Amino acid sequence: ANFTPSRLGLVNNTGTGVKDLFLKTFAGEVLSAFRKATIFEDLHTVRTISSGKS
Amino acid sequence: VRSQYSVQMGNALAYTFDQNVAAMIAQAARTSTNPNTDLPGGTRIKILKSGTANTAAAVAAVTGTDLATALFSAAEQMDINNLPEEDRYCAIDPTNYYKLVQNTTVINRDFGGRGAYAEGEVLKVAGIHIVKSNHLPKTNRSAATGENNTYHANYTDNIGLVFNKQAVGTVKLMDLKMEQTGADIHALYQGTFMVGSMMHGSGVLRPDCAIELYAANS
Amino acid sequence: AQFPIVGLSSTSYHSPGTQLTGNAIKHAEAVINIDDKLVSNVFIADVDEAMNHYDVRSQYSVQMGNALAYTFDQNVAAMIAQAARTSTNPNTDLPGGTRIKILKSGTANTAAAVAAVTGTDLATALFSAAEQMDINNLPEEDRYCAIDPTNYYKLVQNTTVINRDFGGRGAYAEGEVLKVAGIHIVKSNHLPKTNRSAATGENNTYHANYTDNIGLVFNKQAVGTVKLMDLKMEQTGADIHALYQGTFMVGSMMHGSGVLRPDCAIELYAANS
Amino acid sequence: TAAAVAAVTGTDLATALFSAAEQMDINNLPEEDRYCAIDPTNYYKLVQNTTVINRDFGGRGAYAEGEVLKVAGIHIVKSNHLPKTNRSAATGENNTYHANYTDNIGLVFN
Amino acid sequence: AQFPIVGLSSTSYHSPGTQLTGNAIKHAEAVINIDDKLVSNVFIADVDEAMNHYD
Repeated sequence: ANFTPSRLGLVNNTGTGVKDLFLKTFAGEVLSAFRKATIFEDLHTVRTISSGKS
Repeated sequence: VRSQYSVQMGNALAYTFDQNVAAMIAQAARTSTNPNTDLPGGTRIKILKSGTANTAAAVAAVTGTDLATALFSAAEQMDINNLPEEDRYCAIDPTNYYKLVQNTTVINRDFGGRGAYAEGEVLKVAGIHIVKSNHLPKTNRSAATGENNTYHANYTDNIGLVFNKQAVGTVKLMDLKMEQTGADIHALYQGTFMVGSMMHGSGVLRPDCAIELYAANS
Repeated sequence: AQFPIVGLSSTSYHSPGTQLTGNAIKHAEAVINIDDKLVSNVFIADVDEAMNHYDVRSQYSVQMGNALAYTFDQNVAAMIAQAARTSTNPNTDLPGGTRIKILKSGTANTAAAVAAVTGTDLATALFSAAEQMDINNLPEEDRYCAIDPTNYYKLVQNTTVINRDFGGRGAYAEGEVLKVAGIHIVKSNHLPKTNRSAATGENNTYHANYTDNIGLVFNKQAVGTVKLMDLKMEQTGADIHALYQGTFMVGSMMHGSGVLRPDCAIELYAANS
Repeated sequence: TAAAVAAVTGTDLATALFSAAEQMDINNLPEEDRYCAIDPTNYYKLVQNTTVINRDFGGRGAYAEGEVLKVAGIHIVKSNHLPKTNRSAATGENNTYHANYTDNIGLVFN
Repeated sequence: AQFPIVGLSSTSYHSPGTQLTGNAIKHAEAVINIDDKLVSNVFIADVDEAMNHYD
């Protein structure tokens, strides 16, 4: 031993819980979700009209 | 957060379009009579299972041999209606796909090959390309506001679709668009608003180029 | 936001040839939350602006800024009182808050005791607070006392607080305005004098019973504030004008206040037996 | 008991690998970089199953070289650090590593 | 350290003339703690070193 640290995290030097005055930080990366495969866009007929209801 | 919301909205629109297209293909498969009286109509193939009442136990009991026989019957039906021998497709879900792959006959290079046990894939059976999709119609559907075409039916016993490129068509009027408001909306409502919208419609063209595979009892 | 607090060390004599080990220092923290958004708004039609003489934009902006400042002051004063009412410092090495009592009646805790305070009791309480501030090892600069006009002009007429111009510098250094033996005495109308209830949108503890309050003796470090967005003025003139003819103005600000050091605050209050 | 762990054969491992591949497909995972960590005993129990190395269907293996490389689209690697014994909490760990891993066989991850 | 997660969105139909309001998005996070410090050490003498013929 031969040393007595201050521990910098205890409050009032009493009890356990030596990580009470430390904060949590932003890692830097956001997870989000996966993109499902979409195959029906092709394999069918696509047309386009400039006016009209049908 | 404004970089992820745009991706999520675009993905949601694409997923909705895919689900609608698949539902329309199934509906074309279920059409008994062609709009033109002379031409033939759609046809469904039934996998008999047991004497049980109509339940999902029949869907859960399907084996790979039944799937192979159903695919061959579908190819026969496609050839009866004088369809071309190119661009035939089959859409199946991962459970049935991997029940089919483990059937070693379809990947045997000694007969016809076109598969790989190591890669865990099958590519072609009876001349029909095989693909996987998670957006097949597998529930019952109810009519919703804003739908001018009939998308609703009961798809509880669906297994897969065998179709062509000419079975279903779509019409587009307005393309995709992304908009965001920040000039005066910010002061009235302390915030920001983002939109994404598009307009189109889908329908059934040729009922005779679509086939439905379903599992039920007597 | 978090404000860490560091304690104090100790010393001893060394015997030659022996290893040094070291002592420990106490630590603590003070946390201040952030409240909701505070807004002030108004709407002016187009006919009135067409028919008017002078400019109303600047006057309205000034009035909005003044209102926001008044609310901020009231919150800060309530926080100073709450700091004075804290018995135990978060860091054990440091002392806590104090309250000085003035006995002035035979009834229960009432308004007669508050209305019956004379100048001699005020001078005695002032000097007691000064002694207590000296005991707490507070710095000699920036010592203040806040008191309302009635008690202010009750106290100024007293003959003891005269001819005591010495002490620290502090603010209000423009010549001589207000000073008693190092304490600067100022007037304010925003002291907490009524018992206060909780309001939605406040994420700190401002509510208490302040009906016995008389004055506050404090320092510059008793209360702290944390600003997230500073003061900002906005105005809409593009599509609002077309939708409904007129102009809209907003003024908003975001912050929060809390207690930092209860040993830098003292409160004077009047009660009975 | 460990008697169940000691009775596993290669057919069970192949079936489990196919089930894992199907479940990965359901969860919308990408089609590349899927791994399977397995200990030498189960690795050489799986190699002895001639179907998984049969070049008639898919190949990707060798009985003489004593290796199998890919099953159902999943890469297969060997490791000696798989968790197999129940673990107790030790001082200095600020996470939760302790559990009862006595029934572990393999891991399929990403 | 904290890793935030973002969920999926939805779609609907618009009636002409009315105003759009908006939908909600699910949120969560994952946290990873920091362990203590691992060490490995050894001490080599000089006489015992001289009782050696290799390095």
